[PDB]
Amino acid sequence: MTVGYLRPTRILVDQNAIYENIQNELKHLEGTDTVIFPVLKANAYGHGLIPVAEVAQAAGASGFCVALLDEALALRQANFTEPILVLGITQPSEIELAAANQISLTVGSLEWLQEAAEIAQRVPYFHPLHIHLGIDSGMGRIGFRDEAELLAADAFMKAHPEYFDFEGVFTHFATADDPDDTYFKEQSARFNQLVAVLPKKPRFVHVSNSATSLWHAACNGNVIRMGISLYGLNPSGAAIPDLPYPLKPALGIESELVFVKQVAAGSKIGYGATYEASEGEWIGTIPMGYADGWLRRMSGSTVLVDGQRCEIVGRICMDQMMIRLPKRYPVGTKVVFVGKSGDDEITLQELAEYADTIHYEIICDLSDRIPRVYTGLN
Amino acid sequence: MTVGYLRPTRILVDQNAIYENIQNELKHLEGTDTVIFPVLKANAYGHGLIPVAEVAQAAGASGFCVALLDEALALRQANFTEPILVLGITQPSEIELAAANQISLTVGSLEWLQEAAEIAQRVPYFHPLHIHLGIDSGMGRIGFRDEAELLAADAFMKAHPEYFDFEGVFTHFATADDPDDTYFKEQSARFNQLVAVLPKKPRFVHVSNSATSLWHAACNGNVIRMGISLYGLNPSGAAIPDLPYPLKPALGIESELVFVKQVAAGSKIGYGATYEASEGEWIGTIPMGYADGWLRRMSGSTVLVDGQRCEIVGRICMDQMMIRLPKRYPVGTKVVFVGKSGDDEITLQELAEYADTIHYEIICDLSDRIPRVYTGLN
Repeated sequence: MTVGYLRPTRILVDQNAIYENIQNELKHLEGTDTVIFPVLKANAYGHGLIPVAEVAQAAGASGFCVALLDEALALRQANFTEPILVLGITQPSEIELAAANQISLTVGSLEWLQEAAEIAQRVPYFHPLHIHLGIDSGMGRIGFRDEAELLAADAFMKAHPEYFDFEGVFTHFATADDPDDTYFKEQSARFNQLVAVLPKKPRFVHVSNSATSLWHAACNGNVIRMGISLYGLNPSGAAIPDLPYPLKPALGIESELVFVKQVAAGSKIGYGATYEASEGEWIGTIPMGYADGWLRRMSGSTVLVDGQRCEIVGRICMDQMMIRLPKRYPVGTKVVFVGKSGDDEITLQELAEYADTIHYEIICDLSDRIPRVYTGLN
Repeated sequence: MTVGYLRPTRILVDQNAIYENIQNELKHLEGTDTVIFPVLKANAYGHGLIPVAEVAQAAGASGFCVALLDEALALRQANFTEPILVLGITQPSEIELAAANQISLTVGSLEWLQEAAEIAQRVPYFHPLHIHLGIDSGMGRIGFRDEAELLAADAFMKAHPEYFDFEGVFTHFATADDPDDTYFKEQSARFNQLVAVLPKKPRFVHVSNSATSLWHAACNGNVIRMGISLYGLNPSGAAIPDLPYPLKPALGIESELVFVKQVAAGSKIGYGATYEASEGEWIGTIPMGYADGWLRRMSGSTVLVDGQRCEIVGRICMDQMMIRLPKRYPVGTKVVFVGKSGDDEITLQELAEYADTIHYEIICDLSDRIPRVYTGLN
């Protein structure tokens, strides 16, 4: 958890980009009453929980979504007072913490409510929990999967208003970013069938991740759980290239050369001696490694130095890596991992493709050992 | 950086294991004057910088190695007073911080020393830096590669004792964990050749990572930079199971089921609907995802529940994943990712093999969102 402020490896977060992305979605929503609850789980997708919450609030966020009770508590402790929804399951033993901090909880079973009521009944002066019922419409993760148990949960909260405030109902789509919308339409029809058994809807009815808001807006309820698009990234990677408005990428990554040398032919570079240089090759060393989240699978990809693509050669080490340079550069020369250099640019999508993963994972894997530097809001 | 204390996902760190590992290497070293500087970079290989420093101190550590000046400063701020060596390059502009905190610095070029002296000359009351010259004997990472520059660096420090204390000289091996020792002996001969031309050796002369101390102990200098083996893990993965003393793995990983359901045939699970269930399959949901460092590449591997293997099915999500259960289990049932369950066990080496990487990366990629729980010392 030590932050490497003195090391010249940095994550750059453009808060103006985040502000514009959110404002564009608000514009996209005009003519409805739909509000935006930015999704800030996983340290705001690696961008930094509190700084992203600050700009999101300035940009017009009406509430927040997180993965864990601990993340919601962290927002409350930073003096945010908006509604906060924990999207994962919180065990019933923690309901007193949630109720005392007005944290809204996702509930996917009648059993959870029964257990929570047994606990709450023993708490003097208990104040009601704000509950969102999670409906599993085909993601298979958490939530109710039939009408009967859903209505039983609805009835149980009505029987115990001293413990439960039915605040929301929601589902999540597995394929809203798929060029084939067959399964999305199946899930949307299934959610609509299931929520139809509720005699009265709660104040929040929501289904939309970024992809749903971007490409299936007619299916929006009255909250957008805006995640990846807030950070300026296409939810689909490249599968659905066209967007209803432009996304401005918020995150860049930079470092510097800390060592530069020229080597003779056959010189072995890195662990396992897996790379052998050519004659007169220039090798640059960079203080970034797999402990920072630049995993060994990134060997053979390129960084940008002075507008030139430079291959990562040999094995990536825990804290350092080596690149092939086209000529001698001074120690301290900027290296661009993500972002623009010269007339070129390395995107998170292109890195995700090289790593055989998705950009969500690239940014979420960035270690807190790398300091985040923010533009501030113009 | 928000730690998930309320989530039932935890890393278990056995400090007694670390103590025994260090004590076994100390016994392995008896009859020499060699001391151990445990390597604590990357938050002590994901185990926790300060708790591992505390037990390593209790077990007989004489000093510490880290990757970054920031990590060394964190150790000083936790009131550790032993020598601390930064193994990576620290840029010359930070020498006042290293000098004011008695942090020893790796230096790999005469140019670094020249730039450092220009800075230090402008500092009233400057106190000398403790320098280790890093020699590149064939790793190709950082360090001197020729006799002339090394001797020029030695003479330059002697011209400026107000700024520099020549405290150590070292190299690092690329293939000390290789059953073939050919390149290892080439590096060792090359280092011995370069150090032989120093007019006088400094107080620390060191070459040894874990693999060197385990399988090439005759080549030890007077300090062991003990890394992975301190954490109970074989430096070679599975390439060299033959060890001089047993290693006790220090790290386990455990979670709980937060949701359990039985699904109909054809039910699709996870993002992209990539897994289709068979009739009556039991699906468990676990609050662990790729944002915690259980990356998407782990889909299809197994966890242990109640002594039985359970496949991670479908895509792993940012904060959650789904497994196939052999039968219904209660919510709250323990899940073992690393460690023992029943008559079975999952090791970090097995998981690294599944992930096409090394166990070093698995442990360094564990997010701080997972709390570490420590046994303490008997």
